[PDB]
Amino acid sequence: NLPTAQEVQGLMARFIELVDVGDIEAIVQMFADDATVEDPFGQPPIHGREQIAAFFRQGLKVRACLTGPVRASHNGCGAMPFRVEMVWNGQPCALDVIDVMRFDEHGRIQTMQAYWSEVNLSV
Amino acid sequence: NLPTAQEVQGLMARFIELVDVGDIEAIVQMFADDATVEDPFGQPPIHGREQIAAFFRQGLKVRACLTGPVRASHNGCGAMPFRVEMVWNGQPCALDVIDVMRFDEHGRIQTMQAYWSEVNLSV
Repeated sequence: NLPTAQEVQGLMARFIELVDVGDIEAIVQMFADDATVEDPFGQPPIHGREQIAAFFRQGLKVRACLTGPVRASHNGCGAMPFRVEMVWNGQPCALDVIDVMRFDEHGRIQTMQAYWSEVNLSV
Repeated sequence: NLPTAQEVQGLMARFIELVDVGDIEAIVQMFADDATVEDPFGQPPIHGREQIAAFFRQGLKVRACLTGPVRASHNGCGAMPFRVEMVWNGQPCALDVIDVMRFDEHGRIQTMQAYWSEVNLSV
């Protein structure tokens, strides 16, 4: 059902766990079939599991960690701060991101928005 | 004008500075005249400077600090993690919050949403 504030915290922490190990099929499954993703926010969205799997395969030697608590509301929404560590062309970098997610009545991510730009990059 | 990613970081850091010292008139002025505020997200919004000043006077022995970098996009949007330390009825508490703000073409906060619930409270 529409996750409770407590459930949202758990689902969102799980999300970073999956991105960290790189289990693309498990990540993809966390999304609704017609979910949209806006990463980075400001860019046109990607819609549906096909495009989202492609999106995550493309991006995912990467590690991600929650750098603060997941902030959850009572209406199926949550926001969380985290860092991603990569190695861009031999050169290793870090990106500080904040994800805002809206879940559906099935506990699946209906919409996801990532806030970041080059100002949060450290390469 | 529509702030650049760099300007958004600066405006948002400024916001926490103002909340920390408790300068209500300066905070109020950071908002557009007809801005809406949703704090906590999930609650009906408050609209316009009058209601927002009332809102901030009501809430503001409080200290606030950025607990991570401000994530900014190129379309006048930003999100930031921070903590507020109060003392609720003699008993001192802390709230971890994430604010998402949209600015207008004047560099003023057009809309503000705060993500938090009792799961982020530590009293």
